[PDB]
Amino acid sequence: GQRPALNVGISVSRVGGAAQTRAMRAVAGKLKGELAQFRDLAAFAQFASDLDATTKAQIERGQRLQELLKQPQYQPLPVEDQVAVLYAATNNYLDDVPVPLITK
Amino acid sequence: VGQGLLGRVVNPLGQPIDGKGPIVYEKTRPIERIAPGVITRKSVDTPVQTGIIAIDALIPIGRGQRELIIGDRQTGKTAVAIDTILNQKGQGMVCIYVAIGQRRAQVAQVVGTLERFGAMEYTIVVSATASESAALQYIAPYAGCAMGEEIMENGVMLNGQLVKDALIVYDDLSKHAVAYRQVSLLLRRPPGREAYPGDVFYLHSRLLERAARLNEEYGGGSLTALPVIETQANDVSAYIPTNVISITDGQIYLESDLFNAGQRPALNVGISVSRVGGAAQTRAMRAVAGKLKGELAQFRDLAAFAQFASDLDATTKAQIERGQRLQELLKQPQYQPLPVEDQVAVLYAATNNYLDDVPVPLITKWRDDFLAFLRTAHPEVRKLIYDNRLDRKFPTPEVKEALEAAIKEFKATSNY
Amino acid sequence: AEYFRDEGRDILLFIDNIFRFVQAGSEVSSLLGRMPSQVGYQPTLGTEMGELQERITSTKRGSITSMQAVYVPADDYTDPAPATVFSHLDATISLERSIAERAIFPAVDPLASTSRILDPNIVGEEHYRVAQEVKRVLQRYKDLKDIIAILGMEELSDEDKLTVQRARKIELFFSQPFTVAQQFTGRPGKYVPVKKTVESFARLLNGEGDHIPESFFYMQGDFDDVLAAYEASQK
Amino acid sequence: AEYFRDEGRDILLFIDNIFRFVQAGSEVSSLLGRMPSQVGYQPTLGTEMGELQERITSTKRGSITSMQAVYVPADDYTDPAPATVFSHLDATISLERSIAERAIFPAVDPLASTSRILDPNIVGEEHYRVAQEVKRVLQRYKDLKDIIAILGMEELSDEDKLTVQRARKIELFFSQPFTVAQQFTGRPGKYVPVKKTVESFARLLNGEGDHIPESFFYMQGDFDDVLAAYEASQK
Amino acid sequence: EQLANARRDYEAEIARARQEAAKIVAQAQERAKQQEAEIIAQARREAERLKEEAR
Amino acid sequence: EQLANARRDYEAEIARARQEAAKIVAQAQERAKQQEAEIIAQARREAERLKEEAR
Amino acid sequence: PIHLEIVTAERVILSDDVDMISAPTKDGRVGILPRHAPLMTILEPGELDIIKNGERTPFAVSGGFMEVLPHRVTILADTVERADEIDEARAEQARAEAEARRREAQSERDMALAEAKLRKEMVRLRVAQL
Amino acid sequence: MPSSREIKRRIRSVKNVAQITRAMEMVSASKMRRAQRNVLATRPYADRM
Ligand SMILES: Nc1ncnc2c1ncn2[C@@H]1O[C@H](COP(=O)(O)OP(=O)(O)OP(=O)(O)O)[C@@H](O)[C@H]1O
Ligand SMILES: [Mg+2]
Repeated sequence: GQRPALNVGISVSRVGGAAQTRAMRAVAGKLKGELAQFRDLAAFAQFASDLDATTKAQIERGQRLQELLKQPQYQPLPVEDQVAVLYAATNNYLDDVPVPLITK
Repeated sequence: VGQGLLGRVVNPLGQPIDGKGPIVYEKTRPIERIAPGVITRKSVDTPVQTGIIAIDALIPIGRGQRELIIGDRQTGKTAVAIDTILNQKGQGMVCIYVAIGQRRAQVAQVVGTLERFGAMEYTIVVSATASESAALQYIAPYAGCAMGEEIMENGVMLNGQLVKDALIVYDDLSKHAVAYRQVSLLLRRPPGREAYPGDVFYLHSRLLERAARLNEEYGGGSLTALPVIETQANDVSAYIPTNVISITDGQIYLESDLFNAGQRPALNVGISVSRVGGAAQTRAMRAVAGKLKGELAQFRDLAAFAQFASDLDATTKAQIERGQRLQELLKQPQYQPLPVEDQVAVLYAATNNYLDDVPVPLITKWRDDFLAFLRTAHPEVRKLIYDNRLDRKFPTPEVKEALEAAIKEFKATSNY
Repeated sequence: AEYFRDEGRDILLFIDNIFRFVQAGSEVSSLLGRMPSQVGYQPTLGTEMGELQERITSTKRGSITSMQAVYVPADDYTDPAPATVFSHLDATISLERSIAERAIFPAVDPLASTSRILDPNIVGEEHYRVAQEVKRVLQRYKDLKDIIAILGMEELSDEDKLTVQRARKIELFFSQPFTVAQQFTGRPGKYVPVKKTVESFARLLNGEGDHIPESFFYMQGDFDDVLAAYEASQK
Repeated sequence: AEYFRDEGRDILLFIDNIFRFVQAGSEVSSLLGRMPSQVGYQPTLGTEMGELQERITSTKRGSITSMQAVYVPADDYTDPAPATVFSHLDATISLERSIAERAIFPAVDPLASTSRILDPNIVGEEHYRVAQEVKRVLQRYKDLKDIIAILGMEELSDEDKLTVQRARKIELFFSQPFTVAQQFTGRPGKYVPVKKTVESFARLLNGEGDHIPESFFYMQGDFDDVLAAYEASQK
Repeated sequence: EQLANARRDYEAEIARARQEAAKIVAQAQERAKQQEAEIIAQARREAERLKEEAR
Repeated sequence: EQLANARRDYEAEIARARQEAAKIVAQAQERAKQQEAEIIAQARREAERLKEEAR
Repeated sequence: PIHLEIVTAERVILSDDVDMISAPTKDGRVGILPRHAPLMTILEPGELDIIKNGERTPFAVSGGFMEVLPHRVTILADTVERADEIDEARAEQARAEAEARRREAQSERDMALAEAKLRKEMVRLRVAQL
Repeated sequence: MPSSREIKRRIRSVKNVAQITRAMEMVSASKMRRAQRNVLATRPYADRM
């Protein structure tokens, strides 16, 4: 389902924040950190369901952020739209809407 | 070759590189020669005391035995070789260290370690460093073993006694094989597996079959080989590792998993073998280390239960605790070899029910303290153990009662 | 650099990449028609690496001291490029991407980062003790973080809470803002002497940092900077 | 050996390591400049094995039985050297280090040792019933060993406790002292014939040994030595 | 209490005797070792000066 | 009678402990003297060997 | 000549022949002799005494039941602790042993099983292709 | 053929899985024995009740 098929864990951009607008730099650091945490503790996500509140919250936030990154083909997003969506996601404004609607 | 090369660092051509003047000599021995042969040799009986409890108790090395030290990256292969060299201070054996393809700084540090412990009084350090040409690295181990064969056939006056036993360490036969592969490929010789030439098993074999244990007809001397092989991600099944493993009598496997787990000698007892076996051990060590080998095998069979030992029955938990104490016992600090009497006493204390009271993290400390006790409060016990170490029934009631009294006296006056 | 070494000065040499040197040697040997070695590499790999590395030594007159970056593809340390350099090293710093993505930009793994000079006879007994104990508590945390992934830290801990807190504080305290990292972050760079860092880790190791939360250890210098930040917040 | 074969004698050639013969052939072929084949092996591996092991046959005049020892590289029985050796094999005898650690000098694994002649119409009708049932009992013990070690023999039902007892008896009964080699656990020479082995294992397989404890079967003879020792000790 | 005290006092007396034995043996060992070191150092220095004299 | 026998046993045990302590200390003194003598003799022999090898 | 089967919901306490017993019944203490008539009894928190052949052992009970049969007496008590022991009330050794019984042992079991599960899961999803 | 290194890593992971499951089976058998002992100790009280 990850249509862009970005493997963010091993993909690297050596230029980094210098190749981003300041809005994207502001709204992407938390996204990168949360995605890194999700990639770390995503091993306890297939069948380990109890965990605790913190691990479940981190897994679920990572799932929402990953669902946010899915894009249809030939539908690019302007930078203002991207930073608005990332500000909505990173400021807990998407914590109530369920995962299989996030893209919508 | 001869007495003049003792404490000198030399080129593979014999030219000194220590800057301590010319080498004094009267005889030159050829680089390449045939092995002593069929009727020349004798069965290996005299032990080589490396000073490591695990090696000297489980993987015996005898005079005239080719014992490979095979490891990976930094697991202490050079540490094991240097510890073996340092333990021959008064054992009447001349050590040789070849160091094929190493750093100049690394060889300098090895020589400094040897000369700060007095080991250069009986050690020859051949040296073909990394910057030197591949020809020098190719001929270095043969120069070392030519000197060793001079020691074996004729002998030298060490501490006023004639010595005809030599212990040679080829500190990197993987690097020697790499150098010879470079030589062969630069000569456009046809390559084989892993681009090594066809005569690369031959290469090492000429080198290693020269390490013999001659009978009394041919002098009675011996040459003990300690080749060192560096694997890549524990690839034992590589070309040069399989060649040297097939050639050598026994193997000493060093694992990075054990090295990073706190095991100071990173020795893998399960896969490492010494096919000479008990013949390369003193009778005391033969009598004592059998139960150690059995208990360690039982623990390795049950190693998956180590963290769960609190939830098992009495006998399995007892076996696990005994194995943990024995494994903690085998941990030894660098540059601290132990004499055969100290190893026998410590392994007798551990084999019998005496280390059960002291907890696991203190076992090593206990051992150290006990040795200090035997070094200060009871020298007669150490002398008694060393005196009848060749007795067929080693635990005679005299030495047995003396050792039991020493252990009880140490345990009663110490708390852990 | 050998001119400055021969003048008696202690010179510093930074080889920005080693595996590219190996690649250049392999390409040169393949272009010259030499017989390939190992997996298509040059037959003179060890000799070329030795010729490069053996000139970087400490002599009586001066000393070339070097740092050489090596890039391991994936996690393969058995490739010819890192394998041929392992024999020439006195210390290895193992950078990890997992630590880098956790915003610990000096992403040194304290585990699997060894050194021959880390000996009590050379760097002192206090340095060795502090480094060994820091590695021990980090190793314990390497299992305790897995343990607390499912069983919460408040549920059960026999001194595990304290050692987990200390290990998190020290793994955040390993992070240091760089002078050249002002472009990436904007935080001014910090320089800590070797005495001050071991003193700070000794102070943080046994108490004295259990009340400061794991937010004032992020990008600081010595322990005095962490304190100054803490009592600057509590004003 | 072919001289004595030509006299009608039954020679038993021994080969210390046929894999080292393979490696010598591979090294010779590499030294001659021939192109390598399979896993770096010689192209002529099959023909080189044939020119050796096709002279080991049962001629109408005399016969050469042979017993090779094979080193399997990396425990890979599909490796070209064991693959070409196995094409000429008529029997296999697998030695295990686990059996050796249990102080069993003939550490032959009966569940890993095979032979093409193990047929009812060649070695005897009772041979290919006794051997088959012994292998079945040992396989049952191998299946139940993990359960016994984990739970215990109390969980085992009838027809399984007896099977495990008989399996332990035969497993300890396969050991021989090799009193011809040195004198370790020396005893009067036996050289147990094939028919005596068949009769002894049919005796134990049909009961007649359950009263013997599972410690007498060690370096024993033909199950008459077992009962003799049982009568000598306590009867 | 008297039986327990008798056993404990006997064991304590034996332990103190062995402690004193260890102490005196260690003192004698240290004295002998330092005397041997002095003798060996003197022999080495005299060997060096004799080597110079014959040189 | 038990009290009388306990006091007598305490006195006998402490007397035996004193005797064994004296014997242990005497044996330790003998062992210390013997070890010091053998160490001095070994040092002298090594010194003589150094003299001969220096010549 | 009546065997006293003092049994608790967790374990059997006593199953020996006792010649004399008391009982803290809710309507007065009752002493039962080996010939006593059948009886059913509710015990409030009190102190039962076992006087087998003049034993006179105090034995604190915190309520329960008692069934008296002409040849045996059974006590189905809720929770019981021995009154005298060696130390005052509950012995120090009993609390020391029970302190590692369900607290240290349970914590070690939970930690070991949890860490085994976590190591299994961590080395499980790294295998990727079976 | 993914890679020799990758399949070796998978082999190590599955071997660790096998060791962990063997330890779990052993401790589960021990816990089952202890639970059976507890059941048999509780049984006389339930029988009398
Ligand atoms: N028994 C030991 N106890 C503690 N530390 C040890 C021990 N053996 C070795 N070390 C440490 O590990 C380091 C690496 O060991 P060593 O150099 O002998 O390994 P190696 O296999 O020869 O490695 P290299 O590939 O670098 O030549 C040593 O410098 C020393 O600091
Ligand atoms: Mg080395």
